[PDB]
Amino acid sequence: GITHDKMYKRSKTGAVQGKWHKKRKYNLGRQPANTKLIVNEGQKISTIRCRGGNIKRRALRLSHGSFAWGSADISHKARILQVVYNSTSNELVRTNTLVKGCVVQIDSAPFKSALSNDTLDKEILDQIRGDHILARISSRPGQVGTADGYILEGPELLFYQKKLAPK
Amino acid sequence: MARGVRKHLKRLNAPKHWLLDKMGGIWAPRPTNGPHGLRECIPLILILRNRLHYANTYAETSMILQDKNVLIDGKPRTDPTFPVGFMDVFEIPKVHKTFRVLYDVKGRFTLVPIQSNEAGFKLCRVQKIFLGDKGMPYLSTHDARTIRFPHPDIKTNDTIKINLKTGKIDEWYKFDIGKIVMVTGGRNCGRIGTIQAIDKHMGSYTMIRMKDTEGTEFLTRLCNVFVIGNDSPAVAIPTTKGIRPDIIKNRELRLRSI
Amino acid sequence: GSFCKVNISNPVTGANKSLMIEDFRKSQTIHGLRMASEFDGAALGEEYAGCTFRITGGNDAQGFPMYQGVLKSQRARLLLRQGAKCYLHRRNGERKRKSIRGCIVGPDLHALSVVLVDAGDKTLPGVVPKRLVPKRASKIRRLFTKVDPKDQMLVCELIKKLKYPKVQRVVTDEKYARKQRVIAEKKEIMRKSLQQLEEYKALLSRMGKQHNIRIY
RNA sequence: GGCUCAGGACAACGGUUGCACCCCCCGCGGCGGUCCUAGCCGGACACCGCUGGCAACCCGGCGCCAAGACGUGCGCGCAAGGGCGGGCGCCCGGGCGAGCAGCGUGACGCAGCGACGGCCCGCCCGGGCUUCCGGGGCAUCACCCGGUCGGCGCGGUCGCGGCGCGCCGAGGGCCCGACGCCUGGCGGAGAAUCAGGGUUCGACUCCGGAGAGCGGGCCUGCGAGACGGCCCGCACAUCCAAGGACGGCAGCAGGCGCGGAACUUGCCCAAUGCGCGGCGCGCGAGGCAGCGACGGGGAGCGCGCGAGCGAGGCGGGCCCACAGCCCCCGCCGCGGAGCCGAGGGCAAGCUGGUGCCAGCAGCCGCGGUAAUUCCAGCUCGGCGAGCGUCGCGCG
Ligand SMILES: [Mg+2]
Ligand SMILES: [Mg+2]
Ligand SMILES: [Mg+2]
Ligand SMILES: [Mg+2]
Ligand SMILES: [Mg+2]
Ligand SMILES: [Mg+2]
Ligand SMILES: [Mg+2]
Ligand SMILES: [Mg+2]
Repeated sequence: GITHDKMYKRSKTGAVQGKWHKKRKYNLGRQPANTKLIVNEGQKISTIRCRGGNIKRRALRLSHGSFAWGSADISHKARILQVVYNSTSNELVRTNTLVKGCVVQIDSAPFKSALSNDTLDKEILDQIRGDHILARISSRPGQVGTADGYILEGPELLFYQKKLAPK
Repeated sequence: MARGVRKHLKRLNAPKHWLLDKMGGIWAPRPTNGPHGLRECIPLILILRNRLHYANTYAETSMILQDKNVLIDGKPRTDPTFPVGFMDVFEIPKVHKTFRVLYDVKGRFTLVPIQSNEAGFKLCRVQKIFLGDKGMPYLSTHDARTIRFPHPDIKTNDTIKINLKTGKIDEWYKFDIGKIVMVTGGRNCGRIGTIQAIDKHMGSYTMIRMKDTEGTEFLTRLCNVFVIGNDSPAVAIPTTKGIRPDIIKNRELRLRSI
Repeated sequence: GSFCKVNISNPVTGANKSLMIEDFRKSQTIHGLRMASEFDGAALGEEYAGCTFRITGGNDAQGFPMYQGVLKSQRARLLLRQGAKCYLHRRNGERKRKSIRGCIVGPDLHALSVVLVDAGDKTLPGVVPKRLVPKRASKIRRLFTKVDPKDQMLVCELIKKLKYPKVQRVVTDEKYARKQRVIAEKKEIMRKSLQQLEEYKALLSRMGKQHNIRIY
C-alpha cells in the first residue's frame, strides 16, 4: 500500500535506480486523520494497532482542549470556536481542520470568570472582556488524540493580528 | 532477510574458543538469552559433556539437569543451553566439586576449583549508571543484573563484590592506576597485569596500558579490562599467573609432555 | 426435485420432529417471509392449525444455508470473517469467500427450520430431559451469595460407578490461605521498599536528590 | 529450518561509524502504592443428543454444561501528550566530547494491572535505517535530471528524511566518463593456473540478499506485505449426479519436455540439533543404506626349483535403531590388462595387399608398382586399472 521507502525515487543525478524487491511492511503509511472541529455527532477518537503492539489514537472529531496563559500562569479547559489562520493553506481554514500550528479562537468564559480584576498585559485583558481569545495549537492530533495549546503573547500576536485584521 | 529471530547455529559458525570438532555434526547448541551474550559465554552442556565427561549425550545431560544436580550462583538451572560466563560459580554438591569460571592464558574458559569461604560471592563489573522510574538511581553489570540505590562513591567501570545469597554490595574497587586487572577480550584474554597509563580520545575509545609481572607491556581497550582487587587478586586464579608463553616455550613444554 | 422437509423443534420440552411437503400453492403464505418472523400454522390446518411458528433457518436445494441481513431471494457470495456463521476457520485471522442463500424465503428452498412460540390448547406429538448437571457453585446454590459454609450436596446421579461433576468457584482453606499469604507478601514488599527509600534519603545528607514525591 | 539464483549494475555485498531519529518475543535480574458478592461475580460457544439439507466440498436449527477462555471489577493517584522553571565572551553531578536525563508546578485524560497479580525498567539475540572507502562493459551513448536540487510548514511513520502535500527559490550531476544501452550479471569468504609480477572463474558446503506461475492487496501476531496463510485479475490445470467446487514440487523421492550432460516413488530419529514438555513425542532437517570409472588414495595378476599368500564360498564373532561394510577367528581355496602409437616434432622396424583409388594426416606431408606414413600379420614403445577423442580456462 502506501509506503515511504526511497527505492521508488530518483538519484541525486536524476537517474532511475531500479527496483530489487517487493513492498515491505516496515515502510508503510496510512491515510490522514483529517481531524475536524465539531462547531450521532460528538467527540470521536479511534485507536490504531502499531508496530510492536503499541497503541496510537487519532482524533476524528473534538471540541475542547486545555489552554495556558504563560505570563500569568493561568490554565483552563476551553471550547474551541473556529480556526481563523493557517500558514500551510487556506483550504484547511475553510474546513475548520485541526492540526499543530493552527491559530484558533477559544471561548473567554473560563478566563473572564476570574480575570478582569488584576494587573496584567492589556491586550489579553481586552480579548478577555470580549467573546473570544486568540490562541495556538501545540499538540499533534492524529498521533495523541488531543488538541492543546497556549495563548499568544507578544510579537507573534502582533504578527497574526496584522495578518488577519484586513480580512 | 529473515522474517524473525534466529534459533539455529551451524557448527562452523560457532565461536572458535569453544573448541568444537568439525565432524561432530552439522549443528551446534544455540545458547538462550540470559546473564551473558552469545560471544561471551559457553553453554552448560559443553561443560557437562565435552569437558567433565559426566554425560555422553544430550539426553543424559537433560536428565541430569532436570533432576536438579547443578547450581549456578545458588540457583538450580534445568536448561541445557543456559549460558555460563566469566566469574561465575559452578557447584555440584553431589560430588562436592566447586569451580569458578575464568579465562586461561590461551583465551578459553577454564574451571578453577575453589573453597567454601569464597564461594558465597562473585565479582561484577559496573558499566552503566542510569535513572529509572521515579528518578531512582540504578546500576547494572556484566551479568545482566540491576541494583537499586547504589552508593554515590561507586562509578562506572568499577568492580563490585556481592553476596550470592543476598545481592547486597560489600566493598568496591575503583578503576585507578596501580590496580591489578585481568583482560577479558581480544588478543590478550587471560593475561593479568597492573595499570600503568590511561589515555582518552574525545568521541572514540579509551586505551589502557598494562604491564605484566615479568615486565612485558601490552595494550587493550577499556571495554574488556576487569579489576580483580587492589594490587592482589581477590579470588583464586589458575595455577599459572596470567603469563602467556611464546611459541618456542610452548613447543618445549609439549615435547616434555610427549 | 420439488419438495421441502420442514423440521419443527420445541424448546419448552426439547422435542423435535420433521414432516414432508410436496406442494407450494398451499405454502404461498410462507413465501416472502424472513428469518425471525411469526408464521401462523394455518398453512397445515390438520394438526397444526391455530399455532404460531417462527422461522429460524433452512437450506436451499444445493445445500447453501440462509444468512440473515442479505434481504434477497437468491444466494450470493461475501467475505466471511472469523467467528461469523456458516464458516469454520483454520487459522486465527483467516477469511473466506463462499456462497450463502438469501434470508428471504421462496420456492427455491428444500429445508426449513422453525420453532413453536405460541400454541393452542390441543395436544401434539411434538418434557425436557437433562443430560448434565450444573457445575458452578452459584448454579447449584441457586438450585439446591455470601455463603460462609461453602459445603454442598453429593447425591448427584449414579451409573456401577458414581459420577458427579466437580464443583467450581468454591473457596476453602487452600484458597483463603493463598490469598492471605499473597496480601501479606505484597504488604511486606511495599514496607521494605519504603524503608529502603527512607534510609537512602536519610543518607545523602551531603548531596541533592530528585524523586517523585508521593502525593495523597 | 530446507530449495533455487529469475530479478537487481553509485543498488545488493565487503570492511569502518552512528541512532543525542528507532522497535524487539522467549530468557536473566529487578520493581511491584491506582482518584471517583471480594469465603469468590455474569452470559455464552466448542465437543455431545434430537431433527436435516447437498454428487462432492460444505454446513443449518433446538437443547442442559467448564475454564489459567470473554466481560465486569474489590484497590495507598497514576499511562501518553501539553505550558512554565539555567547563563551574560568561552572553558576549568545521574551522565556525556557534547543542555542530555530526571524533578517540581499550573491545567487536561482516566489508558494498563487486579475472581489463583502483572503493568513497568535494564541486559541479550534480532531487525530498521545511516557515515567513510571499494563496487562490470560499450563514446558508431556527450550532455542529463524537472520532486529533479535546496528552504519553510503540516501530515504520516517505530523513527530521521521530497517520504507525501501546499508555498518559495532556483539548483544538482558530467572526459577523475555523467545519462543511456547491454550482460548466457546474485555478492563475498574463496577456486584453477604457476619462478616473481599476474590471467580467468566464483550455480553449489559458511555469511548476506532475493523469490516461491506473472502482477498486486491483506488478516493474525513481538515479529510476515508469509504463499506446505487468505482476496482479485491474467495464463494454465482438475472433479461434476452440470447447479457448483478446487490447485500451485525453484521441499524429499518419482514422471514429461529439453538438452552433449546428471541416481531409489528405500529404512530410522539411535547420533547433531530444533519445537513442545518432567522420566517423552515429532521432524524427507539430519543419519543409514542403494545406483555411481566426476574425481582422489592404497594394494595386486608372482617369488622360486618349494613353499607360501591372495580374491572367492560355507560358518562363528564385532558393529549396526534393524541389516550390510571394514576388522578378527575356523573349513574349502577362480591368479584375469587394456588404450594409444612405431617418418619428424616425439620414445619406439618385416612380410602381403592396393595403386593419387580406397584412405592417413592437430602442422610438415604419404599414396601415380619397396608405400619406413593406408589396410593386415610379426615385432617393438608409452602410461597403466586406466587409456584415448571433443570444447573451455591458465601456462
Ligand atoms: Mg477506582
Ligand atoms: Mg478474567
Ligand atoms: Mg540473471
Ligand atoms: Mg545461503
Ligand atoms: Mg519470501
Ligand atoms: Mg506472498
Ligand atoms: Mg509447494
Ligand atoms: Mg514456509
